[PDB]
Amino acid sequence: NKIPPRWLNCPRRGQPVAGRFLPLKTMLGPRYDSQVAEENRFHPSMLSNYLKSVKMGLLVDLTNTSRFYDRNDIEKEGIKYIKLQCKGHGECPTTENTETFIRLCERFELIGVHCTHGFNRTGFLICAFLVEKMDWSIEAAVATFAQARPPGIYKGDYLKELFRRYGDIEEAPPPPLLPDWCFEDDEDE
Amino acid sequence: NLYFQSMAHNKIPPRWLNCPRRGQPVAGRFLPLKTMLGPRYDSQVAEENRFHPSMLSNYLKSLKVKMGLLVDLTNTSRFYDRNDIEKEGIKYIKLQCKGHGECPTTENTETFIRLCERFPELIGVHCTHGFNRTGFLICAFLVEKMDWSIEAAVATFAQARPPGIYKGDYLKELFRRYGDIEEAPPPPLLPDWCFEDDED
Amino acid sequence: ENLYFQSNKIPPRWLNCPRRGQPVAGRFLPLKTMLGPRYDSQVAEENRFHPSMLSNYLKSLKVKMGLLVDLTNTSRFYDRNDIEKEGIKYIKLQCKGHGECPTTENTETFIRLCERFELIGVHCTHGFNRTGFLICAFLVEKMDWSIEAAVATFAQARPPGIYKGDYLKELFRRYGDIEEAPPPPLLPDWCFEDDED
Amino acid sequence: ENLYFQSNKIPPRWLNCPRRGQPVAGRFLPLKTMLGPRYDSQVAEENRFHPSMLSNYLKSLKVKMGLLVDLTNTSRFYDRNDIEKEGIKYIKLQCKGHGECPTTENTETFIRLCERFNERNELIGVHCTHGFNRTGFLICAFLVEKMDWSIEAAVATFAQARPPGIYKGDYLKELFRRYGDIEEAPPPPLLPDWCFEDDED
Repeated sequence: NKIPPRWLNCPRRGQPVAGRFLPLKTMLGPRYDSQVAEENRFHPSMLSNYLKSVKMGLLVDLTNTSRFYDRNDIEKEGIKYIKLQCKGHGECPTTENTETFIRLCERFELIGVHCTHGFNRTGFLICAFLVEKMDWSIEAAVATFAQARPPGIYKGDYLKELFRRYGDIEEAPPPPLLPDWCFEDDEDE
Repeated sequence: NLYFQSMAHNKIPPRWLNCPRRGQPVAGRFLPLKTMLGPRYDSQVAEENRFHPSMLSNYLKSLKVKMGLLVDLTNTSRFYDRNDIEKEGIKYIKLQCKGHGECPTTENTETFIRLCERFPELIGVHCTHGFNRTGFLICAFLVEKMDWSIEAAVATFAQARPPGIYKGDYLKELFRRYGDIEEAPPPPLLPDWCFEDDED
Repeated sequence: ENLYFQSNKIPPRWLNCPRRGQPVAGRFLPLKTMLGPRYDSQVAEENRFHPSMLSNYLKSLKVKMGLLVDLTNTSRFYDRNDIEKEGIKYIKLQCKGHGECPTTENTETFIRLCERFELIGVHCTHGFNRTGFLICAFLVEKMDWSIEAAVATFAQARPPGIYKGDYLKELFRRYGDIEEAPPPPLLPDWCFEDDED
Repeated sequence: ENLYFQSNKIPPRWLNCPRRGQPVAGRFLPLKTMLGPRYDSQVAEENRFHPSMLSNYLKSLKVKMGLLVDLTNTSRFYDRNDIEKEGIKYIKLQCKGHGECPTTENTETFIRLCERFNERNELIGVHCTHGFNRTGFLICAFLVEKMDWSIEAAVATFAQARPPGIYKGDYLKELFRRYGDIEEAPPPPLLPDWCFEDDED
């Protein structure tokens, strides 16, 4: 019924990551048009235009709702749409979640990945794939995501966890400087 | 007063349902609380989670103590009818602080201190959840007006309203202003209701 | 001191070399050398990269380039004034030749220049190897990046990034452990030449 | 036309390119293009490879070259008469350009040319600019089509005689596609050190 906080000025998509993953924020369908100015719209139809301008074989939806946009409008472009709901309560995606994600992508064309804004859960799962499936260093993975989708993963505990699993936890980068659209404030209307 | 206008796109705030209603009176002077929500939101709030203005004034009558003033630090009038506070003889004042996640400014703090130093009667203070902006302003007052140490003020708020201020930048800023920035505590352990998650 | 206006051939492997990478860490813009209008009879319009193209992109992004560092050993490709007239400081930094990685002196010189500065442009002839190397040295030395992050960031911004294997090894030799150096990527398709053509 | 006597740079990646391979199967001698004395001001004495140098080696072996196949697209590098005056038949075979593998036409042409140097005759010399890719490709096609070698044996034999052999991956792939199984094609070897160029020189 109502649009997510920090979404309106959140950039729509990142660059393709290592020619395999396209990170993006959630699409919002026409049913939200009254709540979103023309210059701030991000309909599924927009995604398919950019792709048409490489084929995205799969879109992975990491959000916990199906109220943002109609999945059919992704599938009617021949894009397999899969939901992958991760552990909640602010937790890092689990060992199960990553195994599910990695096995999912293994069947592959670009792979689209989105959570609400396209940074934290999206970056985490992409970085896990790059390390586990492609033998990247976690340093290259995190940095590559940050370049493709600035500022990249910015949730400190997520960065910490990725280096605990795949590197030395002591080496995790500090949370990056945040862009103007990205801020935490419980009183912001 | 937005409380009496369309509720169509009026959802209750995130993390509010299981957020504790009120802390203990801090130094017998300030009562921190989360925002009240009026009867208009009852269709979205289970009976056991409700916190109407009437609930606060009922608690005050139990304490056998008058609240002289309620300082509302939120940026909206949609949550409850301010008159439900004012009709009880409590002065109601909105104090809108700097946004974009910033610490209350030197202006904000001066405004708060001058408002309160006019008020034995309690002063209520709430933001959305009653921890970060509420705690910051109460701590600044305890230090600037009552000559407390910032260590004492921060710990007192945390005892009265656990976990206290938990926003790390807000803790660091209070120690920058009023102590030694190196002695600032790290953010505290968070209770189950209190978590950050964009997908929840 | 400016051979652009006196009397050659365009550099080899340049025509289909990509013009520019994405801004690296919001600080550096790597590119291949520009070629001025004098070379237009040797370059089809869809392959031209005049200095004006760079400044048209800089106006497009609504971002100012403060400095352009030119790592080539000639002034014949474009008029440096074409850069300087846009308010962009121009400096040539000639690194050690004959295949050598840029020296510590070269990198120290590069870092000194950049400290003054807004994007910083960096080009060699093609904008991959010496360009990549110096950008990566800065990121590690001045911004305390890991070399892994630096090398990978440049590869994402300007794929495949540094593709000389010994440049990659040397950077790891200087800024990490030489054993952790990633292997050289495949030679880019735009490097391809038919030896009988 | 003979551009050797007209107007001018030496080919890139040539100075340190090895002059000649070992004879392949006692039948083919792969080499880089010769450069005539016209180019001596651009080539240090220690790097010179005049036609006369090829002749001196052939005498050193006490063996005759019946035929030299030139796969380059120019006559400017050396005077073909410097070959012919020695009793060696000279033939230009220009293959498809634009990075393409020698075609089915090219290979047929090469095979028919060479099968006369068993039939009416000795080594057959073969050169492109550097003597690895087109040179190797055609030699290997001949070995397979005419001498019934496996493509594995042909490609390995060429790599042994003229290391690292054919080093362009598409050429290797295409030979396995025609004459074996494409999935058995070896990956490209390392780019030879003599190919190294500093782009800022």
